[PDB]
Amino acid sequence: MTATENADGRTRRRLDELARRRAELAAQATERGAGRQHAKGKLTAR
Amino acid sequence: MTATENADGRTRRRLDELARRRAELAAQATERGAGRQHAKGKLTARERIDLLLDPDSFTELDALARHRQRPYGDGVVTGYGTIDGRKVCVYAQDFTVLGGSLGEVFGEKIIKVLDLAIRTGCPVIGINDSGGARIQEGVVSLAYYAELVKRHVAASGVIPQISLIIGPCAGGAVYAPATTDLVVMVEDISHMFVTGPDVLQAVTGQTVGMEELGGAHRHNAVSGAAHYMA
Amino acid sequence: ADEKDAFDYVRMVLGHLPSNNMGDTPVFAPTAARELTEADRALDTLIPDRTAESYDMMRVVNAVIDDGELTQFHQLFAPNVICGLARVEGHSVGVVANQPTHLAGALDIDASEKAARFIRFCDAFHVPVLTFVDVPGFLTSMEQERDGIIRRGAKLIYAYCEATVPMVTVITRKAYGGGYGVMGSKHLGIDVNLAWPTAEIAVMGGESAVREETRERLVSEYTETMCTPYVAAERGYVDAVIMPHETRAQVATALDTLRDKRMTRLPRKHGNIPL
Amino acid sequence: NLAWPTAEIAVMGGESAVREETRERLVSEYTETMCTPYVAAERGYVDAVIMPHETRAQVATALDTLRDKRMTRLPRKHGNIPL
Amino acid sequence: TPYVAAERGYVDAVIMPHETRAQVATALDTLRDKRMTRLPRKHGNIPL
Repeated sequence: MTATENADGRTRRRLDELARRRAELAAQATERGAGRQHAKGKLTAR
Repeated sequence: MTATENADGRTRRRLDELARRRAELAAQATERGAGRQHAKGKLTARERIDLLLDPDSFTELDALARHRQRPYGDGVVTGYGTIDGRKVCVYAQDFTVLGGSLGEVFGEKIIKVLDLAIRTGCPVIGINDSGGARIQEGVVSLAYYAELVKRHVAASGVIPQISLIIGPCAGGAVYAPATTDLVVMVEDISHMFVTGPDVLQAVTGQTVGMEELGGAHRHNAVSGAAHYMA
Repeated sequence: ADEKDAFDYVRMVLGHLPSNNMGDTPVFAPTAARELTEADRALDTLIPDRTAESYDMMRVVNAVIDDGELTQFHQLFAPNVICGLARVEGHSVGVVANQPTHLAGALDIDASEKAARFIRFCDAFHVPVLTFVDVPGFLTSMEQERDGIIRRGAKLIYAYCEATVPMVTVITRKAYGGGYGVMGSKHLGIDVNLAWPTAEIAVMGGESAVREETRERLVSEYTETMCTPYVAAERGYVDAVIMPHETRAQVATALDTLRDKRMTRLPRKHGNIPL
Repeated sequence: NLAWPTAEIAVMGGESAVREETRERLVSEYTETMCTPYVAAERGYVDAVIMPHETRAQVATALDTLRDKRMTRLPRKHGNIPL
Repeated sequence: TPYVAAERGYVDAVIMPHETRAQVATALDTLRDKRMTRLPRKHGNIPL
């Protein structure tokens, strides 16, 4: 045989972690800070 | 009466506190780090600057700079002075403070003096002697090694740039002296290499001493990376 | 292979270049829409799960450039790095890329001199430089120091620091030690620095950071957690962490944004690059 | 950029940082400790902290070192300073 | 010999060896204000 196989999903888990961090950013649009901004009659930065 | 009187010695105590901090810096010349440096046959960074520059001509920059154990100066002595009455800038790595390892404040101090030499049009002299990267700052250390080379390239053919190696200089850090105009090494006490002997042995199984791999004679006679063997 | 091929190559090279250092480089119609295709999506599974496994860096390069066509310079010389002319959205670019399938993609004397001169040539003729990074560090051998890696390897970092053309760098995987800084890092003046989630940015890799007994788990745990793009991203050293399939659109967008970049070096007769 | 030891560098002074009852001690303790030159010096925002009597020599030395400073603004017909 | 080169002006003069110092000093003084500029470019592409 040549080297070994891993069966890892290591690379997929790295892409999933970027997706997770991006979802944290995106959820902020409906969290409490954005609500207080809208309550003042203001749009958010984004 | 008009306002009040204090009898404070507030202002005097402020001057005394600067004196206290200056005495901390000055006592380091006879502390244990300087002793180990001298025990290796090496001058300290401040002794080197004093010897190179005209007597009493050195003005220090950023002497109290400090990262946010944190010692003053962050491992490099920087400033300006004269050589034969002509203006120059200098930086000298301090092997006795955190091994002279490159961190964020260390890097910013050298950037300041390189920028000063470039915009006032005078030569810059660097004195290298350091244990490598400040591993604790991680990629920040890599960032500042590269920022320094960027300045040396900006200055190439603009101001004369001289590098002395008077201790270890290893890793990608060697490309900063490599991009200056003149690299001076001192026999037996200086060494330079991209890849050190331990990695070399781990990879190739061959044993080479530091002097054989990257000593002053080796670079002055074989690799061409040094221009004078002092 | 024959004289006809030699002349075809010359015509192809000149077709990507301006006529002189003041003239416009020819611009062609774009060959692909920016909507994702299967060739973009392939990049998401390109990086191996196993540390030691290589991939062909041409599979990344060809996915990004128009028609998948790289006109290489020095193809047979120092194949641990790739250099060549291509186009993105009809505009010329010069590509520099570490090649994991030769010498583990490590930088050595020959690859440094190959990439250095290619970058300087591109910069002289106003061709942007696009860099793909997967670099373990420098090649280890007794001969590299003896044969001049300090003064000769320095040419590559000089070339990037000198360049004033638009520059875009994409880290696909390894960026360890001095390799990170030398390979088109933001610290040399590169304009846009992108990292895949698979980027491994660190002073040293897991194999070096160690010290049922034999085991890859502690190094694998070190590579994850400690060799990621996110410290660099927190510090702004990379401008964005991107999904691999976003590479083509993000490169094209950056090159368009940077098109009119104006930067001049401090005046001099010439420089004093290490020789 | 030089600072005397008496330099008081801070976002706000002691009078603003508060909030036998009447007393200057807490503000005076704030001005010392918190309104000093040393944070700026640690960050390189000042190049040196000097004794006041050093001012003349340090100014003269800096002006000589800087004499040949060459810096040019980005090219423009002129600026648009607020009027 | 030097004389074919001298006939073609490839050398400006054939000198006695003892004349070297004075002839070098004279030439450097004559050339002191030489002004020559390269064709404009961002930089060259020296072989590496």
